[PDB]
Amino acid sequence: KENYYYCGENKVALVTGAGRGIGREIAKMLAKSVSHVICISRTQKSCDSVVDEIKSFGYESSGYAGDVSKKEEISEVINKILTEHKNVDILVNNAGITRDNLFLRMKNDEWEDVLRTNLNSLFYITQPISKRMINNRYGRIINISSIVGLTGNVGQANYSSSKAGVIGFTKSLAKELASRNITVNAIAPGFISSISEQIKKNIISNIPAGRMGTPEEVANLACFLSSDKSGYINGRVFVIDGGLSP
Amino acid sequence: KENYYYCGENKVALVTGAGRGIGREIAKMLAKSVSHVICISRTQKSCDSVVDEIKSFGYESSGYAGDVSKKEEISEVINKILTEHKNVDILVNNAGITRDNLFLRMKNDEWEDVLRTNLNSLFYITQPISKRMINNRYGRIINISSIVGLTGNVGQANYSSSKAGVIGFTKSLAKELASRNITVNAIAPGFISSISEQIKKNIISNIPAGRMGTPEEVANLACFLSSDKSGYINGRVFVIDGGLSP
Amino acid sequence: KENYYYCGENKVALVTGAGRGIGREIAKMLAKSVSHVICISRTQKSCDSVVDEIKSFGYESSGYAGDVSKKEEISEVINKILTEHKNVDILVNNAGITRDNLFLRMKNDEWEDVLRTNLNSLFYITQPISKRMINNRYGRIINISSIVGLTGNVGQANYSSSKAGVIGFTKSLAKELASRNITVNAIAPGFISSISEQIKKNIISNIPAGRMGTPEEVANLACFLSSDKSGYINGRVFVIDGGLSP
Amino acid sequence: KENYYYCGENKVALVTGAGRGIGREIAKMLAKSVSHVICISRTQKSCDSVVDEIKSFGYESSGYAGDVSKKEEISEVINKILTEHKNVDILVNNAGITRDNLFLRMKNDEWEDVLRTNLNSLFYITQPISKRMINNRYGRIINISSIVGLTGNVGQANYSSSKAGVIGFTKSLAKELASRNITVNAIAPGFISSISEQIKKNIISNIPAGRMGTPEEVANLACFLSSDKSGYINGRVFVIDGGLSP
Repeated sequence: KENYYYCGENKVALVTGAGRGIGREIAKMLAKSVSHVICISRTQKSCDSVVDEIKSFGYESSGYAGDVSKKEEISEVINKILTEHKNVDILVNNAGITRDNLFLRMKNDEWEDVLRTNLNSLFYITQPISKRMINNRYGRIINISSIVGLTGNVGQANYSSSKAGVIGFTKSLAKELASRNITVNAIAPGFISSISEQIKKNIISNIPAGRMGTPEEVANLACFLSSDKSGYINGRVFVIDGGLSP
Repeated sequence: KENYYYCGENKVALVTGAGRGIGREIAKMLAKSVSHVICISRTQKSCDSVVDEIKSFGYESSGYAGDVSKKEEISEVINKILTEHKNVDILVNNAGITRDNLFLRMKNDEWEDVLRTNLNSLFYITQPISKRMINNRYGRIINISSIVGLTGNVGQANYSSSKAGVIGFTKSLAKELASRNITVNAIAPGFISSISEQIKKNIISNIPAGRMGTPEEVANLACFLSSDKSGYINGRVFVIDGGLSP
Repeated sequence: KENYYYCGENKVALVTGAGRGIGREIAKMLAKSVSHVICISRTQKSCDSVVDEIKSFGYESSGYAGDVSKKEEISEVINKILTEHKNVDILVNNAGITRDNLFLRMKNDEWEDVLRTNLNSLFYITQPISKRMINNRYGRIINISSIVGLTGNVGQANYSSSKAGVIGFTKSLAKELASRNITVNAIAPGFISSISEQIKKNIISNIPAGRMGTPEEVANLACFLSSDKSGYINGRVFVIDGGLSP
Repeated sequence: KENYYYCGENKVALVTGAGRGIGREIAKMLAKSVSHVICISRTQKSCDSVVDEIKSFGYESSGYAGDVSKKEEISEVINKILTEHKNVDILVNNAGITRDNLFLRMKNDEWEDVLRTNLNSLFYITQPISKRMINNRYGRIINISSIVGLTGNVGQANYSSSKAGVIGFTKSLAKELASRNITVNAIAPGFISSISEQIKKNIISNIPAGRMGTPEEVANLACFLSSDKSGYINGRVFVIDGGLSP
């Protein structure tokens, strides 16, 4: 009673921020149909946890600790992965953080850390991988953005700027890489489970669906985009938010 | 080597404009996972053809002739379908036409027929069906629009107006029906196969993917939206255009 | 202490639905800088009222009764206007109605009347006028849509469909007419003054600006778009909503 | 034969990247209706040039050299400006650069410099100024983005990411500052004059208007947004591109 996503043969996927939530469910679901799923988490403990969960189901997976906010460090991790794997066919850029505050109160580090972690990081991770995808003439790049990147949100000028940036990145790369059978798309989740009970009720009262979404629902959308039959979807932003913001 | 879309148990789908192209592929693909697929085409000959194709594969299907541009006629067809079927869980509003012309030359009937067929029709088909979905607390409504409904197009002021209207319809209904476990979304295809060879080459030269899409690709997206695991996607427009217009 | 909009020399403007609200303020403000403002209202009494108001300030204005929902009637009114005036340089398509109801309860006439009045009418009014603009190589067409045409709204599936359609019309015509120095743009107002006090407070509580907009504010935007210096703005939708829906 | 933009009484405007092009025309046009226009350019020579041009017309203007890509330096410049001026009522964030390259060839510094200059800079410039606007309960913040921030562009993954980020920033701040009578909007220019003649012809052939826009046209839009009567326009992106991308 679940969908099956055929992603092609002998494929390797790489998911950043795979230690928890959406990233973790994406890595676990991709494992059902790709030959090997690489998990990157800030700490080795975090990725080992998800890699173990994936392996316990009989699938192949490996994990590398990597802090995407540190360009030299993450660049080395990706280089290492590419020496071990000739190709990385599916890349899910999910790593990201929030450092919320009204703009008037926001600290310079809250602004910088969110932009650096959520946006600047895409270059260091995606460039080496895209080079291999171009050479192999195949790829699926899925960038996790947020509905806040489309609408803005009180207390999140930094997060919104970063996630809107993810969308501009996505569209430009789609234009450049599509001729090589590479699709580049973004997923913009709304309120996904995993805040005071009163604020949560306030939020849910604004969602037509009447509930928050689940990380498994987001993973379904990411695996659909990673599949073989989604090759004509390119440069788009797919919002999964229960009707919060049509 | 294909995706499998679990759409739930004992489901009935209805696809309009099912006689050819996108509509036909959507009806055929839905048949792989729904209990019964109802096909509506302008002529009984057209729907019998697709119903026969679906049945030849061992699936259940029935067909009703119905001209969506004639409100009294299509309203009766839908009423008949609902007397025979208690529920229609998935509705794909695909029927539509084009009557191209530069605005300066466009005839009043070219304007009227396209709006009436492509937009006014949605009310007569969707209202009775949505009443059953609300009572049953379940539904998937997929409206086929077009990238032209988002960007406009020379020679298609009528088509663009109609397809943009489909999107406004989609978003309003998503807001009203989501609490009853009904999702309402639109698919906006770009250039899908099925024009002079020179104009076709001109078009393809504007598509990053370097080719037109196939009706089977559009059907994959419609079946994904019809699936059980896409219940949190609501009120959205999903563009499938090979990167033509990010 | 007000803006001045230079709209060119010897210009004639035509505003539909000029009898009240936004339409009335647009006609009055355009009068400050165009040579003649033609007002169309459903009844002769309504347009005479605004024409008198405009004339009382020393400006030139004339009025024609015309029901935009009746194609034969409005087509004759426009033909008459064009026999009296060689050119109509600025056209503001503002006429429109609402017939609100949840989709489940909506009557066929509520659906039809709103689409016919708000969308089908654009063809009969704009086509003859655009022919003169093309011949004269100059024009400003401003179509009033609504934020509901962009986001959808509970109880307004008909209005939203119609106003989204206005946007598709706008973009297609912009593509076709821009080479003739004609701009075609839409204005999408949010909540504009002119509902229970409790629902109004509920609405205002959702507007960052903390108040409804005024018809004079919408008129300022329409006159800016009608001005000489806005010739490079084309095929766009300008939302004036106090931040209600970024 | 020009528009007049009433921007209120005793207002002070600040324009970054005021040394040439769009920024220069915005500063010059604002000077016609604000009491004092502050110009910031990377070099003191550049801003002195525009300040002299503005003063030669009888208006008040001052200039400060400031490199927006250097956070400590630009933060000090803004602090200095705010010690000299109690209020800065209008802020036009126009400073920005391009460092074009296909993603595969792009250098890490080309990615970093564009994001740092075009996006990270907004925090250091806008935060101190917004604090004064909140205290004074009045403001106009206009952020210059680009159509590339909406559509992406081959060879500009860095620029597109930065300019899309500007839009996310704009929408979040609009939500936070609107209650204090502060509007925050973005302008997304298309191809503005000031490339091989063949590529330029190729570009112009894609613009319905059949020409590039002028910096004076962009300035008109910025001054309209800075005016008193545009207080209900908030959190929007206004595209000025001759119909290039509806």
